[PDB]
Amino acid sequence: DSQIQFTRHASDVLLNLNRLRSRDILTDVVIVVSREQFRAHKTVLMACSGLFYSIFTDQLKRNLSVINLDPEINPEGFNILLDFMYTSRLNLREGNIMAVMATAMYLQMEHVVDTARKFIKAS
Ligand SMILES: Nc1ncnc(Nc2ccccc2Cl)n1
Repeated sequence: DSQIQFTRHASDVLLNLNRLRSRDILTDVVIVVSREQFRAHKTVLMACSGLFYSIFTDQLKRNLSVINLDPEINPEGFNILLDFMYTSRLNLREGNIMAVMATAMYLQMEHVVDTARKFIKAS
């Protein structure tokens, strides 16, 4: 359209959302993955994950303050993906590819899943 495009604005917003998460400012949910807990903003979770979107869009579950993931989900793989959500940077390596891909499929993060497929292809 005719509007001025700020190419860095979305990245600046996300960096500031990550700063708010680092200070626990306005976080409203805890994700439990076995023995670990991770605080986050439900809006960011919904904007990144089909699983979280499907949970919180339902008015029955929108006010949930705790979500328990499947016990077969790897806490390290979840943390890598939560960091990705808030940075646009994905820590993919041969030592973690299968755990990250499993967690991305479970969380319904289609672009990360497509990227992990491309990673396996270029390995
Ligand atoms: N349409 C809409 N509006 C707000 N967030 C989302 N999230 C979403 C839904 C399903 C799949 C993946 C995501 Cl990131 N989608």
